Amino acid sequence: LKANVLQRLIGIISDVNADMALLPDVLFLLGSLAVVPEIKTKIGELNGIAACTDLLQRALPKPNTAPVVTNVCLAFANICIGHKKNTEIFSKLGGPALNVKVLNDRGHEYDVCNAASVLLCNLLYKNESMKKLLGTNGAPAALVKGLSNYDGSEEKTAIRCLESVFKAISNLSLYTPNIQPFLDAGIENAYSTWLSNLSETFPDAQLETGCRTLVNLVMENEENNMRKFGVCLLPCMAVAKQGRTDTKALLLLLDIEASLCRLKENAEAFAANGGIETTIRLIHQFDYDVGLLTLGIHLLGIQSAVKDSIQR
Repeated sequence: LKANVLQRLIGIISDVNADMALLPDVLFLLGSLAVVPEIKTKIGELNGIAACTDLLQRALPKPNTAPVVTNVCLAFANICIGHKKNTEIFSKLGGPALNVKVLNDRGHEYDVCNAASVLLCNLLYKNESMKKLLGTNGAPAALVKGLSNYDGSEEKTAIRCLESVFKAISNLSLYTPNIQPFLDAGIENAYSTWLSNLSETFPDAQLETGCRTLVNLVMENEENNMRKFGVCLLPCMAVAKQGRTDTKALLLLLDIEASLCRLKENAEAFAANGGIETTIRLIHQFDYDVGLLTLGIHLLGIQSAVKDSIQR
C-alpha cells in the first residue's frame, strides 16, 4: 500500500500505449495479489475492475491480444470469486456480457476460450445473482456454440479448453433455471456433433467429463426430452464400438443409451443399428465390471419388448 503497488499495476493496465509484452504479466500479478483478501477488496476500491473492463473492451477487436485477453479474464476470475462487492462492480460495468462477448467473438482461441469459461464458473460460485444473469446473458448459447465448434483437435490447449467449457456448462445447469436456456440453445445438436467427430485417439478423461453432463441432461423420463436428444443415440453408439477400455467412460455412454431407449423410437433405432450385438460384445470384455454388466443387461431388458430383437 505504502508503495502504491496496486495503483501502479492499475495504471499500466490503463495506459493505452502500455508495453504489450509486459501487460500479460502485470495482469497476472494483479490477480495473484487478490490471494490476500485485503488486497482483493482494495483492488475493487482502487478502480481496478474498471481499468480491466476498459482494457478488455479496447483489446477484443485487436490482433495479438490473446495473452492479454486470457489474463484479464483470469484476473477477473481471481478478483471477483466469492467477492460480492467486487462482483457487483463488475456487473454494473457490464462484465457478464463482456465475458459472453469473449466466448462468442473469440471461441476459436484455445487459451482465451479456457480463461473465459473459468471466469464464468468463478462468478457463479456462491453468487446466485450471477447464476440467473448468465443463463439470460446469452452465455448458454456461447458455450454450446463452442462445443459445436470443436474441431476434434487433441493439443493440450484444445483439451484443457473443452474441459473448461464443459465445466462451465455443468456449473450453469446446476441451477435448474439455467437448464431450459441450454435446451433452447440446442445443446443436443452440439453434443451430437462432438461425439460424431470424436476419435479412438481422443482422451478418455474428457469423454467422461463430457458424457457426464449429457447423462444429467437426459436423466429424467420426460418423453419429449428423450425425443429431443434422439440425435445423440447413433453417435453415442458409434463411439462405443471404438474399442476403449475406460469402464467409467463406457458406463456413461451406455447410461446415455439406457435413458434414451426408454423411448420406443430410440429403442428400435438402437436395435436396427446393431446396438444389441455390440452391447453383448462389450458386456463380454468387461464382465469383471459389476456396473457395466448391470447396465448392459438392463439395456437388453428393454429389448425384449422391441420386435425382431429377441431373435437378434
